[PDB]
Amino acid sequence: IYKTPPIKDFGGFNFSQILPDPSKPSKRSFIEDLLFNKVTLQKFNGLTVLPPLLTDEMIAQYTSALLAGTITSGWTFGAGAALQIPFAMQMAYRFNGIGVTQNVLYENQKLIANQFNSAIGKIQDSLSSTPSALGKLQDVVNQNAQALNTLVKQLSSNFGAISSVLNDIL
Amino acid sequence: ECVLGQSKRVDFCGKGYHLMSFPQSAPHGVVFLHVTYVPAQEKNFTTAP
Amino acid sequence: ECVLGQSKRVDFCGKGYHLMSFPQSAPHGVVFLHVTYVPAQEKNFTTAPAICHDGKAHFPREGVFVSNGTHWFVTQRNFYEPQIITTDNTFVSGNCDVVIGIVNNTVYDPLQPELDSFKEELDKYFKNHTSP
Amino acid sequence: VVIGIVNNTVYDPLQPELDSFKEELDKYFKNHTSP
Amino acid sequence: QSIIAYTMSLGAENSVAYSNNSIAIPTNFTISVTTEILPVSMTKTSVDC
Ligand SMILES: *[C@@H]1O[C@H](CO)[C@@H](O[C@@H]2O[C@H](CO)[C@@H](O[C@H]3O[C@H](CO)[C@@H](O)[C@H](O)[C@@H]3O)[C@H](O)[C@H]2NC(C)=O)[C@H](O)[C@H]1NC(C)=O
Ligand SMILES: *[C@@H]1O[C@H](CO)[C@@H](O[C@@H]2O[C@H](CO)[C@@H](O[C@H]3O[C@H](CO)[C@@H](O)[C@H](O)[C@@H]3O)[C@H](O)[C@H]2NC(C)=O)[C@H](O)[C@H]1NC(C)=O
Ligand SMILES: *[C@@H]1O[C@H](CO)[C@@H](O[C@@H]2O[C@H](CO)[C@@H](O[C@H]3O[C@H](CO)[C@@H](O)[C@H](O)[C@@H]3O)[C@H](O)[C@H]2NC(C)=O)[C@H](O)[C@H]1NC(C)=O
Ligand SMILES: *[C@@H]1O[C@H](CO[C@@H]2O[C@@H](C)[C@@H](O)[C@@H](O)[C@@H]2O)[C@@H](O[C@@H]2O[C@H](CO)[C@@H](O)[C@H](O)[C@H]2NC(C)=O)[C@H](O)[C@H]1NC(C)=O
Ligand SMILES: *[C@@H]1O[C@H](CO[C@@H]2O[C@@H](C)[C@@H](O)[C@@H](O)[C@@H]2O)[C@@H](O[C@@H]2O[C@H](CO)[C@@H](O)[C@H](O)[C@H]2NC(C)=O)[C@H](O)[C@H]1NC(C)=O
Ligand SMILES: *[C@@H]1O[C@H](CO)[C@@H](O[C@@H]2O[C@H](CO)[C@@H](O)[C@H](O)[C@H]2NC(C)=O)[C@H](O)[C@H]1NC(C)=O
Ligand SMILES: *[C@@H]1O[C@H](CO)[C@@H](O[C@@H]2O[C@H](CO)[C@@H](O)[C@H](O)[C@H]2NC(C)=O)[C@H](O)[C@H]1NC(C)=O
Ligand SMILES: *[C@@H]1O[C@H](CO)[C@@H](O)[C@H](O)[C@H]1NC(C)=O
Ligand SMILES: *[C@@H]1O[C@H](CO)[C@@H](O)[C@H](O)[C@H]1NC(C)=O
Ligand SMILES: *[C@@H]1O[C@H](CO)[C@@H](O)[C@H](O)[C@H]1NC(C)=O
Ligand SMILES: *[C@@H]1O[C@H](CO)[C@@H](O)[C@H](O)[C@H]1NC(C)=O
Repeated sequence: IYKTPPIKDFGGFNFSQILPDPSKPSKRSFIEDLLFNKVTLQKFNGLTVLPPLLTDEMIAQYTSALLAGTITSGWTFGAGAALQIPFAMQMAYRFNGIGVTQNVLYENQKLIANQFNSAIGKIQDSLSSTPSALGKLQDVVNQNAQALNTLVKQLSSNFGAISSVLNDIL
Repeated sequence: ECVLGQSKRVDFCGKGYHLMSFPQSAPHGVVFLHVTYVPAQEKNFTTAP
Repeated sequence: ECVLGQSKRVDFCGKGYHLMSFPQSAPHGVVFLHVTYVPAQEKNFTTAPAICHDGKAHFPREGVFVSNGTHWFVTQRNFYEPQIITTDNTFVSGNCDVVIGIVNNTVYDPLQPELDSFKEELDKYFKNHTSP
Repeated sequence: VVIGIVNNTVYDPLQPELDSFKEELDKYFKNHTSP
Repeated sequence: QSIIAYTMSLGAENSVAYSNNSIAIPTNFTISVTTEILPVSMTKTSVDC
């Protein structure tokens, strides 16, 4: 589990929305606080819900390591021993994977810097404005609740008996 | 495949030329932020084989 | 894919850089033997984004510039193999007034040593021609 | 054999690397005439 | 020897030292083999009603 250095001199980029915010009681960043607010979510008849093994705070600690490693080390930490490379050369390698020569980045370092930062800001606005952005997750939670709720409703059905109350017929 | 590294499969990790991705936690899910290169305005020319 | 060829999808055929695999049978199943190549012990160095020599920004054709604190060279990305800075290993692109964080080094080209030998060879021939 | 081919001059970077030397050598030969 | 309960450890903590002019280039390597197991079939069975 890697952790980011305190310094944030990442060549004009800021990863503020994705880097964890220490201020919150849980070490969550700006973006995934929006998501946790968007979603909408023991019983009498045996129906119990068991807690997950990984507590919700534990997962957010993993994603920091997956994110801290990829912003300072490249692809090495996934396939070997972690090695450090400055972020300015991290982008240069990616362009070689596109087929464009590496000189273009160092020639226009400001333009890519501004476009990346501006693009990240839009995601926060786009997610937080339209309510249908999270339809896929919202389908899972609603589907589970509906089926389970119908099961309880079934106890009131007569099934062709005289009364749906078990003690009443007895 | 395209968080620990770069993907050459087309459309598999976001439309356009791919650079990297960033994971973010979610309730009962995961959300990806694909940073994809996309060519801008073009210009016509004359070519020879 | 993993067996009949070489794989590029990271962490699909073995954990690490993949070479091949050798399948083996099993009762109601199959078992693979992935052969993975992984780098051993490392060593920290001094790096640069480019080199400017005569006003122009230079860039390695493949790899990265590297220094141990005294001299600059170019090596491959995944194995320390020191090499003298050659233009055949380093193309040129425009001037060096925009590269943020640029550093300084002289640029060598294997063209000069060929010319250096002939230039010195030509010097002695003209000296001989003065005798008559 | 190739279809669609057109004609165009081709630059050779190593040629001026030797043309300049041959130019400078030819100047030396002219210089060598004076003594 | 007895039975104990505790909070699980997310792994061995390890920090990395980022800088803007530092690089690390390996000087050696090892070739390790890792196994992988996958089911491919089950025992077929037929039943007369
Ligand atoms: C960083 O890498 C440099 C490039 O290899 C290296 O410079 C080289 O250092 C070696 C010694 O380690 C020299 O080797 C020669 O040393 C003396 C010098 O007279 C000779 O008598 C020996 O026979 C041997 O040939 C190289 O000459 C030298 N190269 C250059 C271009 O200077 C640095 O020493 C390295 N620095 C560290 C801290 O490792
Ligand atoms: C890498 O080496 C380059 C050449 O040695 C060097 O460029 C030179 O920089 C000096 C000082 O930075 C300039 O000297 C002039 O500097 C200012 C103008 O910027 C004047 O006020 C001074 O009086 C002095 O005349 C040289 O003109 C300049 N040479 C060229 C060809 O540009 C780089 O600065 C070096 N880079 C690094 C990172 O060290
Ligand atoms: C690129 O340069 C080529 C050489 O300079 C040139 O080829 C020349 O083309 C002319 C035009 O046909 C030929 O002239 C002769 O053509 C036929 C044989 O092809 C003869 O029967 C005619 O009487 C006439 O004399 C040249 O012989 C020919 N030269 C060579 C060396 O092939 C190309 O045409 C140029 N490319 C383009 C696109 O024009
Ligand atoms: C590059 O040019 C093409 C068309 O080629 C041109 O055709 C003539 C007009 C003449 O000027 C030729 O010398 C040129 O090579 C453009 O395609 C046209 O696009 C417009 C809309 O932008 C459309 O109305 C036309 O129908 C298109 N042409 C055809 C033949 O369908 C192309 O857009 C030009 N490149 C850019 C970036 O605009
Ligand atoms: C390579 O170096 C880094 C740090 O650079 C060091 O900076 C100076 C102190 C000087 O001694 C340089 O020559 C060094 O290279 C190492 O990161 C440090 O590692 C030690 C344990 O080895 C750790 O205690 C420190 O906290 C680390 N630094 C920071 C800022 O956290 C790195 O380990 C070196 N590479 C290898 C393979 O050991
Ligand atoms: C990194 O970039 C981000 C976004 O481009 C900056 O975030 C805002 O910065 C201003 C200036 O102080 C604050 O008033 C805003 O509150 C910040 N946004 C949010 C959502 O808090 C950030 O300041 C930049 N950091 C640096 C060091 O330049
Ligand atoms: C790279 O590592 C291998 C082992 O992983 C080294 O091989 C060993 O070298 C030592 C020398 O001290 C021998 O005692 C061992 O017997 C060797 N192992 C085997 C399996 O032969 C190798 O020397 C290293 N090479 C470099 C350049 O670091
Ligand atoms: C690296 O960062 C330090 C301070 O964060 C700065 O002084 C130095 O100039 C930076 N390196 C380069 C090459 O800009
Ligand atoms: C000059 O060249 C001739 C052969 O071309 C040789 O015999 C003679 O020794 C040379 N002169 C000197 C001073 O070496
Ligand atoms: C391209 O096509 C046109 C007609 O479609 C034809 O006249 C021309 O010769 C072709 N180009 C070449 C190089 O043959
Ligand atoms: C011409 O040749 C002489 C040697 O005889 C040399 O000293 C001089 O420098 C040469 N001229 C030039 C312009 O180099």
